[PDB]
Amino acid sequence: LKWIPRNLPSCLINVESSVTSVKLHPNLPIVFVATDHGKLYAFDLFNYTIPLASLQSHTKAITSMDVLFTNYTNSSKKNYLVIVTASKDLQIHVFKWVSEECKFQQIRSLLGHEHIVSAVKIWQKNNDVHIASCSRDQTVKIWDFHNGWSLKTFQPHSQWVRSIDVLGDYIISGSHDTTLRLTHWPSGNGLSVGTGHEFPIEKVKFIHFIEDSPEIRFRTPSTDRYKNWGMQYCVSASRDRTIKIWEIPLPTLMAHRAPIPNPTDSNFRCVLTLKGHLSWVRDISIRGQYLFSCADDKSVRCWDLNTGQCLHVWEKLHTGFVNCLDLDVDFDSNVTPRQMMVTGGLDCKSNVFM
Amino acid sequence: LKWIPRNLPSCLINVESSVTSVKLHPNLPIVFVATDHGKLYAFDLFNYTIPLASLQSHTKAITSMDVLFTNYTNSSKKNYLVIVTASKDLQIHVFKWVSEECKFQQIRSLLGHEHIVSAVKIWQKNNDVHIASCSRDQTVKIWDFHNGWSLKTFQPHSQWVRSIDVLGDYIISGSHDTTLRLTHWPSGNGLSVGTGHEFPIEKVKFIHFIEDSPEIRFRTPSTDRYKNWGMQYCVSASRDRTIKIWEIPLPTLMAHRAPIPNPTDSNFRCVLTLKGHLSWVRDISIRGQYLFSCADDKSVRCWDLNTGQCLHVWEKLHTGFVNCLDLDVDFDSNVTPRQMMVTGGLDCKSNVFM
Amino acid sequence: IYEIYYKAIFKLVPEFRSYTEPFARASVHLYNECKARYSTGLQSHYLFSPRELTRLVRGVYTAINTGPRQTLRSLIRLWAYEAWRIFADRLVGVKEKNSFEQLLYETVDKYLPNQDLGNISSTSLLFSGLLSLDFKEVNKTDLVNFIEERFKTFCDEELEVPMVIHESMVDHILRIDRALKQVQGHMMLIGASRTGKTILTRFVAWLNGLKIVQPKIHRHSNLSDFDMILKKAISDCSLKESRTCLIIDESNILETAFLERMNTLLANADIPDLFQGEEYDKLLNNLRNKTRSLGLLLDTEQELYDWFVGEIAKNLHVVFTICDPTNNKSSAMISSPALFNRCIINWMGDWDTKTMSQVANNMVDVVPMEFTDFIVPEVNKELVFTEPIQTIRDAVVNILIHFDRNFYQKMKVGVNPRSPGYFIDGLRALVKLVTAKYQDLQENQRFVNVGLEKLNESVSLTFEKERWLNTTKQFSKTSQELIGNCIISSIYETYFGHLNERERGDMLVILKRLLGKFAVKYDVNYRFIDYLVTLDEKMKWLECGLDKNDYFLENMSIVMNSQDAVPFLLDPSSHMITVISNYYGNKTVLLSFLEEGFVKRLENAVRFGSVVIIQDGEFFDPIISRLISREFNHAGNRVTVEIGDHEVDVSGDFKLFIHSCDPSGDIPIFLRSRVRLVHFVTNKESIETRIFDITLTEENAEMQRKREDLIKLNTEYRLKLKNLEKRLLEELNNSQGNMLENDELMVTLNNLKKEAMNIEKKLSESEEFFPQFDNLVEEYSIIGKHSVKIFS
Repeated sequence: LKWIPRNLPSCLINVESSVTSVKLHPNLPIVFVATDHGKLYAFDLFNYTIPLASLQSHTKAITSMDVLFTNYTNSSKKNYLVIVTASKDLQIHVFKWVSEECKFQQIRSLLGHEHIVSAVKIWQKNNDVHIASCSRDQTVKIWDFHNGWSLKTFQPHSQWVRSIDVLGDYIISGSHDTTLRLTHWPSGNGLSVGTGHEFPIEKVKFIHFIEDSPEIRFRTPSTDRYKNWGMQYCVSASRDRTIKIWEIPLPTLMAHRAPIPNPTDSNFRCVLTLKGHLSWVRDISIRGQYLFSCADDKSVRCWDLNTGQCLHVWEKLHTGFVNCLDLDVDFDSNVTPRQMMVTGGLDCKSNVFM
Repeated sequence: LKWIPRNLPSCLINVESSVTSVKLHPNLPIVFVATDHGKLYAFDLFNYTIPLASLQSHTKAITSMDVLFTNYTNSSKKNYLVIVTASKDLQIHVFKWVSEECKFQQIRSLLGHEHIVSAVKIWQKNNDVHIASCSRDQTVKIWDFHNGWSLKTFQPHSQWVRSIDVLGDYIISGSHDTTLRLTHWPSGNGLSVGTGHEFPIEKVKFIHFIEDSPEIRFRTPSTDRYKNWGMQYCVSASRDRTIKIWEIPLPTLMAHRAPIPNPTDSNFRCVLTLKGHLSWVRDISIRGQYLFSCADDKSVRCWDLNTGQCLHVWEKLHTGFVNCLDLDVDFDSNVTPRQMMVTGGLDCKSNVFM
Repeated sequence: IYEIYYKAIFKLVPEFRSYTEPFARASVHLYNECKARYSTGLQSHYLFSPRELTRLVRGVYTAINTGPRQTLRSLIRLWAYEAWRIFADRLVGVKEKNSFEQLLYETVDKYLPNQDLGNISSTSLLFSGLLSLDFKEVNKTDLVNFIEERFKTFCDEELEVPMVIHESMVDHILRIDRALKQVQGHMMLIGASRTGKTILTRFVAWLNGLKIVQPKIHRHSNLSDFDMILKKAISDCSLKESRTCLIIDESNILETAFLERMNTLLANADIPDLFQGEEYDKLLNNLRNKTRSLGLLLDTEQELYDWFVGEIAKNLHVVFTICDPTNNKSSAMISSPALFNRCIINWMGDWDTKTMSQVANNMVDVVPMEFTDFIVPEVNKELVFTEPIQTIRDAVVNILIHFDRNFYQKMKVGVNPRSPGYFIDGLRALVKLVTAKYQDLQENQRFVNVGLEKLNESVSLTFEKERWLNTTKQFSKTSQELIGNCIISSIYETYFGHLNERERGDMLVILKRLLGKFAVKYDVNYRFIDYLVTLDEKMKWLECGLDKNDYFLENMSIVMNSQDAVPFLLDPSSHMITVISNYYGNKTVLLSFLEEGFVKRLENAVRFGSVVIIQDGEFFDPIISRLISREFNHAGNRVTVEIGDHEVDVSGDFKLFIHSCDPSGDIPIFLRSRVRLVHFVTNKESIETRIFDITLTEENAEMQRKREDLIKLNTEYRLKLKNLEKRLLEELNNSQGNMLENDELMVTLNNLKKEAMNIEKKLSESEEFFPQFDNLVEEYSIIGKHSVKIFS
């Protein structure tokens, strides 16, 4: 389908200060507004101003948030009941969502990163047992979600790590060194290195249930079926003022494990480069046929992933940096609820589109 | 939209002394409690009971609080960081509310009334160029809002002017002289004077977005196209132990510009008299179908505006006299959280109903 | 020649080719007009070289490379905006610039009269400082605000500074950005140090990610260490193939030989001996590996080394900053036309009064200058050249306009380059207090709010009402003069404690009668040296012998306990050697920050605890390194980024200031200008007092110390009243006139009946001792005054 989360803020949200990330609860039409207060707010998309939850606890600010979407029923059972966030206070804050439509209690507070934790991604692949995290320490860590343990640490980056994802048995991360690096969650064996940017990595993201992106760019580019079934896509928006559609199947961290190891461990693949505009991209939504991004320039953009053509620019949705978007995942039965985008930014506002 | 701001004190606000006026923030999940310390207290409607922003500046007692709400956008952008109060110590204070959810610093003292200032409103109507206020000195004053400059003074009431409203060009006021008044500010041409109370006026309120109220009761019996736009309605409750619904330009305080136009300076146009509770009325508030009022007998009544039938009584709001109540209005998209009545009184508390 | 330059341009934008030659002649005419009108005999910066015409074109031509289409107005916008961007910005004299604007204006009337001079030659507007040129423009005041927004992406232990970009400063910023675009964008910043300048070069380094290269050396070391730095810096340029950005403070020139190494670098992008012989060869080995990495044939030694200097050139962009050197280079280090015609020199110095209206504008917008019953603070005289003051922020604006204007001129301490970041430091001190003392005003009402929280219902008020009420209303009585006292402290924070009497007097003396015409109240004791220090603390200093008779040493009770920039603690007099070591006394030295850094000769000497400055006689070269001049301000390389605080963890009490005994001590020039010069001008009262101290050994020296202890003794009873407020917190709301029906009354004020007497006890003892001690010191003035004359 063509997802059209447009119209014009069905709900205008005036926030105490700025917003860093707004994402939808796995099952309910409520979102969690991650602010710089650091307060996490529970928010029914069809109501305002909601005092349901003003979860002050992120001592400094909310830098990361995950588990608001789920891909596996037995873990889902707890995922709709939990969330993993992280702050500038070096803690990875794991909470328990309850039937009250909010994170009633805290489950875990993880510490080991010393310079600011920049991003956390949960190993849903491990039934919500392992947690991937990264930070300004140039370091990537694995934690035990259900026990609060530091399970495994890796050193990939040369610079302060900016973003993170989970894919295969390896941990995806991007940083200020402009290079993406991916190491094996159990050993350090790599699954990607990307020297595909001039400037630092700002946003990474694995393809989901949307073969439309493969229809547009079948990958791998060399023998797609080599790993078409294993399409471990990723993307990497960066300070190049681009949104590059990436791939870890053939810029794999095989450190020349033959001579030129296929074409892995080099100048990163770059499936499709969406040349951006005059500012830095803050968020994206890989729709499949389309991509919905936003940037410091106050704009939200509809991109046609068929060559990466910005179909429409909405520079007036915010009056400050657009910090975040959340066009809810493809999912029939809730097409209108999924064709709904929430956003937040520098201007202390947040908006609900559809 | 319908509403149920009932149940029982969902939040019990704890103030060191008596509560005098409570102002819900229109867009944030917080509430401002004016007291007789004179101390304002922001309270967090989720994280309660917490005195989010205890504010000291008034040496005697705070009688009024405004600027959380507005009539002009560009100035309101600048005034969302502003809160304006009135006081028994003659202080009408302008507070620069800071994004930290606290009135960090005052930016203008508003002086002029030599006697207890019991109400202040701001003429946001002129691109927020002016300020309305009234007091025990039988006088109404206008300040240049942007500079705090007493630009216009009026003589309306013969007694303590208890309350004042902003109607663009007109000034609603009530007082101890049992005679409800209104003034055409641009010329100082009284637009009302109605001696309809037996006992001293305690509380008045300008008709807002409730033109369905005319379908319930309306004077003169017909023809709202004559001048409803100039025949500004209000409610005036008093020590009569009744609540009177009013139209006050029918009994205009004008220098009889023909004979007596309508009942100008004559038979006071009390639209509807309510009788239920047993004492001097301290507050009123029209939600639309219903009017929630309070009195010295501690009994709040959800008056069905349609002829005046109390739906429900809240003798349980406070153990002291109920000084005020604050109905949050439901609007499309922003509906469920608006099911709320925050009250306050002599028992030093401010209870939140929902 | 320039007809060729411009007819080329009008083949590129032939739609308005009709300008061609007269356009070229407008360029050359204005040039010769200004060359003749402003010769080098006026000043060297009026050296109108024919390559200034090429420079003029560089802005014009590179703009048409971005331009979408030309119009005659766009064309003259480009040219005449560029003309003052080049031909006027390259100059200093403002009246010469006014005539320039008219020479420009008239030049257009002479050759290109058809276009809009009114909105172009007469105003310093910028071509979209944050967008691609394209003959597009953006309001530069708005650009300042847009920068505020945009630098939030660099607001991370990088910028984060409470200072304002002057609208002339943003003109300077864009010019800097242009210089950054320039290959080998070498610069020379002339003017106010570390105040929208040195700070600004750091800003653009943070905003653009530029490698500030520093000469991390010491006078003990020599050119050899510079050579090392140059080897690793040039390795970054040519071997790592990365863009560097050498930042030079004129005090970095170790020696002429070093400068000569630099001169050849400037001439041939290389350094003799340093990158010759084996260094040449090892570079060729590394370089060919880098051109091999590039897949190029440049490996060939000659091409390789040419690549070395070519890669370097792309990666140099040396930004030099400067305050007039005393080594004859006050006439510019760039004495030669060879450097003059190649280095981008910013003749800034000071800023306009009009500019100060905009500086102050934003400076009063960024911080909460407004108050309650405070109406306005200026009584003296002068709202001239400005708008009549309607409120407090307006006052600061008017003040700044005439204040910075004359604070400072009168050539004693460099009449042409004043530093507004000091008025910002003064204002920043006003901000420290506009917040803190304002908050104290809320706390003040809170003091009586709290008292009120349990009056009526639980009191039998005597003194408590007197105190409660008097202070309750004194909060409004003090509604003017609080600022007046604060202003004076900011004057001293601005320049009284740094700038010499005449350069200072330019505003200071006249400020006493020319602050403005709109309220304030000064309040007799508005004295800076008392205003910012707690009496208990001041006594900790006086009890330790503080030379209070020297105004600027009495000041140390504040500065040592609250000083941002290093104070010049000159001690041949050993006034503060005596006092600092006494104040220190039983206190421990330095400790929070604990890592030894790079200067263990000092860190081993100071890392123990509470009080310390770089101690008695510890002169720069022997103790303080140039590494410290950097790390002193901040140091995330030792205070790990893991903490998050990249500033070195050093408090004021143990902040490493220097007890130099050399009046012309080795303070790095920017720090020499950014220093609280502490004056040890042993005042006549200090002369006779030090002599008193000698003569006090006759019998009663200890009496001096005893009274100071006793002054502090008087402060013991603040809690006899403050505890009442604490004990008057809860029962007001039960006030029914039954205050005598319970012991909530007596539990607080029956105690006061005796606590009030306690207030009198040790307090009065101190006072009984006071005159007794005074009579044992003053008696030596019979010869103390003689020693004053003897000292003269």
